[PDB]
Amino acid sequence: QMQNRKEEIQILEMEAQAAARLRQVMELREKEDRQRMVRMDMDIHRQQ
Amino acid sequence: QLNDLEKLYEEKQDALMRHERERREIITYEQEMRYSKLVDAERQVREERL
Repeated sequence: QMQNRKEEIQILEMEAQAAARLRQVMELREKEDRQRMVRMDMDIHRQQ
Repeated sequence: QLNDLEKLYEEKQDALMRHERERREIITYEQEMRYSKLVDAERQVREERL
């Protein structure tokens, strides 16, 4: 199982990067979604 | 005349067995242990993965 541990470990640690990166990446997608929605509302204000 | 006839026959066989018991222990000292170190050699992809 030292070999099977080696296999699960490389698998785990690369996957773990997903949490390490998405704590800032997921944040970005939402920031982009927010700006999109915000720009709309100001567009509507200009429609006034 | 021969109170010391015995012993010599066993000495060759016994010396052999005792040696052999160690022979088995000996291969463990290096073959099994280096095989264990092989596992470290395999583990020591760690630096790459790091």
